[PDB]
Amino acid sequence: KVVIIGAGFAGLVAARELQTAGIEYEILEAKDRIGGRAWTEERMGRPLELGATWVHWFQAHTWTEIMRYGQRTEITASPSGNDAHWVTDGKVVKGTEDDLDEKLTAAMGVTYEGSEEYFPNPHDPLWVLSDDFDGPAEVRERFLSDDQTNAIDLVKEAGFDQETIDLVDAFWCAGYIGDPYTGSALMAKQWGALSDNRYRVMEDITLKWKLNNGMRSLYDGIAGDLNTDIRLNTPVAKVEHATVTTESGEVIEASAVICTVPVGALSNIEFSPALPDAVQSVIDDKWNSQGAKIWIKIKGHHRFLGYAPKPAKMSVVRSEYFMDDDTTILVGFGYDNTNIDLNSIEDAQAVINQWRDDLEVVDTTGHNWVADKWAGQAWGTLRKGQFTQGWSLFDDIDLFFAGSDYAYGWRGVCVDGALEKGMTTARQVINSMR
Ligand SMILES: Cc1cc2nc3c(=O)[nH]c(=O)nc-3n(C[C@H](O)[C@H](O)[C@H](O)COP(=O)(O)OP(=O)(O)OC[C@H]3O[C@@H](n4cnc5c(N)ncnc54)[C@H](O)[C@@H]3O)c2cc1C
Ligand SMILES: NCCc1ccc(O)cc1
Repeated sequence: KVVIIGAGFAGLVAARELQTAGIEYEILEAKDRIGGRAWTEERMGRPLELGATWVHWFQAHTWTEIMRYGQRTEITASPSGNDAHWVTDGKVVKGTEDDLDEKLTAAMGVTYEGSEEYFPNPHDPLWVLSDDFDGPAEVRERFLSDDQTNAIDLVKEAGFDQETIDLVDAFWCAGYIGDPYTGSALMAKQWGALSDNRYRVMEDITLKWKLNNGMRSLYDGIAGDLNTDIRLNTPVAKVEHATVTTESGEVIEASAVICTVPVGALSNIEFSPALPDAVQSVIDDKWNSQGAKIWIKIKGHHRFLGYAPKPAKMSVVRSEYFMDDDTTILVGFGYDNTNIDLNSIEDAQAVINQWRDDLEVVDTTGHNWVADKWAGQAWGTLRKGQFTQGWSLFDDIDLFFAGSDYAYGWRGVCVDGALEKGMTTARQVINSMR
């Protein structure tokens, strides 16, 4: 009688884990679909990922599901060797993708400066603050200071030129899914630590390999294993911790509640008792994910890569599919969901016009996760101070919080973190039950 709130990857894998242990469960999902912020949907002639897209075999939890559900060889690399463009002091620079990669690689070396001392085990991100920490007190001081520094200032303080600063600004507008200047640099350093402290591996893990059959092949796979029907169109309005009340007034009694609703949507639920003050502050300030993901279709087959810094409508845009009607579908990430209408052709044209006054856009699409009352955010990213006093505070309770945003590893940004934390939270419930 464990109630799981939400049928995203975290709730689905938690349900399967409870099923293995013979523990009764039920998933309540607000929407008329499963998958959450992973959503494979036919748009503009093709199945497109409106949320989660890229995977890698160095992501333990994602890769095990890829193997489980038959997708081992069903991955394809995104287009590479694109003609690259980047905006720096208001002007467009042209170059090779290798040119751009080399600049980012140099900047990442400084950005990841401090990961080998903080993250010898990159899956123990708070080791420096633990009582097992046996390093110099100065490392702890630097760790805490880095939570209050954004990733771009690290590159500025190292003396890189404005062209590199503008590239890194663009890069982290996309990576921090919002305003990178409010972000915690420790997020970037942990990404380095999980990627052998090498830019190319980090890009290999986060932005290279796509699922031919979509994230839906994984989340429908997990759902297909479940012996208990998921209750769609059943939003939870109250959690007593247990008792769950739906929006319709149904009261469902529970032994435990696994809540996978993300921070951007937690204010839809009334908790009794109230959540700890430190958790409420995070919800009030949420996380670093105010941006948006667009899919743009242009005439012709063009191998294109574009970078632009804040406040551009989109900061990273890249060719992804070359369609059979002589069009190209490009993906884009931007820092501010309110400065772009993902479904307006003129706004998508304005994006492409950041770099090339040609390349007319014939179609565009996307889902604005931040304006979605059941998400309220894109992928979770960290504001200043939220590495050490943010994601880890949802472990207290009494009611359990699970989701990518609380993972120890590829937190927020990857399905790997949802599969990690959904599974380990189910183990917390399993361990408590006898
Ligand atoms: C634009 C974008 C691109 C991404 N790209 C990638 C990528 O390339 N690779 C990658 O690995 N990851 C990617 N991700 C991250 C990945 O999507 C997430 O890490 C993961 O899907 C989050 O899963 P979750 O189960 O923690 O949360 P969610 O998927 O948010 O699941 C929570 C569920 O709870 C439901 N819910 C909300 N409120 C209620 C309520 N009151 N009652 C009941 N149900 C409720 C929601 O509808 C949802 O189904 C991306 C995310 C975004 C936003
Ligand atoms: N949804 C996360 C996708 C992503 C990962 C890394 C990066 O630098 C930009 C985007």
